[PDB]
Amino acid sequence: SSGLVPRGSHMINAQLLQSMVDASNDGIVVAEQEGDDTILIYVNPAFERLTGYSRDEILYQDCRFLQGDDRDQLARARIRKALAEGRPCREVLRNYRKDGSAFWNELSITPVKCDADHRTYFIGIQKDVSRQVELERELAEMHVRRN
Amino acid sequence: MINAQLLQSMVDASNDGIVVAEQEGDDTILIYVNPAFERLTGYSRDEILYQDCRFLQGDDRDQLARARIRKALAEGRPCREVLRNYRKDGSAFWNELSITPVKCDADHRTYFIGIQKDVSRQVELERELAEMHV
Ligand SMILES: [Cl-]
Ligand SMILES: [Cl-]
Repeated sequence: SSGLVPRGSHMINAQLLQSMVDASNDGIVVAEQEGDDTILIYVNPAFERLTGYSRDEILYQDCRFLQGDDRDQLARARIRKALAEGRPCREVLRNYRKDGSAFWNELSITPVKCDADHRTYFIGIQKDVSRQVELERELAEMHVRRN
Repeated sequence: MINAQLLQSMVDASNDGIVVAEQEGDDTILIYVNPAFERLTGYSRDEILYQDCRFLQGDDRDQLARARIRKALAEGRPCREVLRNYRKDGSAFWNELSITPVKCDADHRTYFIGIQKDVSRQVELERELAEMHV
């Protein structure tokens, strides 16, 4: 049974948390709900590196800027629903970079209530799946080629 | 310019494992672990914390890579490696591990941030593909 001793170092501080977020390989954004729209108030470097948009053209603009795919229209809709209800959700989407090139990404959204200011914020995690998708497709082709 | 609770939630929601470690003598001691790291390795936070990084069983095929990591850590340098590791239950996973040094002169010591991304599916798909060409 777990009678484990509770552990965590109280040496950890907000400076180290910011470095974890800066070092994260996945993109990490924070968003707020202003009326009917979703506004990005924080983005980490990975988000820039994956999407090609800078922090400053993104910040405090509606997230509609990241161009979606029509094959994802249903998933897009599931996301807005969960956002309105403050429920979490996860979806794999084909999105478009600033230069219009496509990337596949798994997007996972967690709502969080802030203790200092009582308002509801949502945390996105943006995982590039492009390489997994591309490998799975090559394998599918080779199955047609070989077998 | 961002709340300290919100950063923690960012780290907690992460899919990748995120740890902090500090050098202690000959050891690199893990002082923080996020939930994804618990799930990736199969160990709970309280069984991981304050143990040397070698608690997580490695592969003999990685001995060279581990040596590079030791060197980078001793020198306070970042490094990145793909390793085969084994969970608490003994199942294997491939993971890309990226280490970022951070100096706190406040603490008079260098902290290390690992990012541990499970690459297992990428590795096995790549291996299947290698066969299909034979
Ligand atoms: Cl739409
Ligand atoms: Cl494509």
